[PDB]
Amino acid sequence: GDVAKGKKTFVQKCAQCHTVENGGKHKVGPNLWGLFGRKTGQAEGYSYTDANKSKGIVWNNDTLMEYLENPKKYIPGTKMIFAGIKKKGERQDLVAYLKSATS
Ligand code: HEC
Repeated sequence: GDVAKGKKTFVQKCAQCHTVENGGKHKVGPNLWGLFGRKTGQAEGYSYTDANKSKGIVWNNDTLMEYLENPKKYIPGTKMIFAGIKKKGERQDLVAYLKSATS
């Protein structure tokens, strides 16, 4: 898991819609501070869809790796409109960074 390459991905692919830092604003999507170890649909102040709220699983390495490959198949109904990151190595690196930058 390479945190410098995952950071590049994030800025490329996610940053338009998300922030990571403590305090960080909700943009199109929620801020993601806290996210590991949290159940889905849990960032304070954000209005999620009832899908992302009710999925009910906890965000950890394994589940973030599955969700990122295809977000709409994992959360049918999500308003996170983004196709996925298909390649396993870029997903690892990108998970390895979120881990770092969200606590
Ligand atoms: C804007 C077009 C987005 C892009 C680009 C990415 N995401 Fe996103 N995301 C967006 C929204 C509107 C939402 C809420 C979904 C809903 O159904 O309510 C989200 C949500 C997430 C979540 C879930 C947060 C929760 O607390 O469970 C995560 C973990 C997440 N998004 C991660 C993420 C990453 C890593 C992205 C880059 C590849 C990414 N998102 C892109 C909108 C958009």
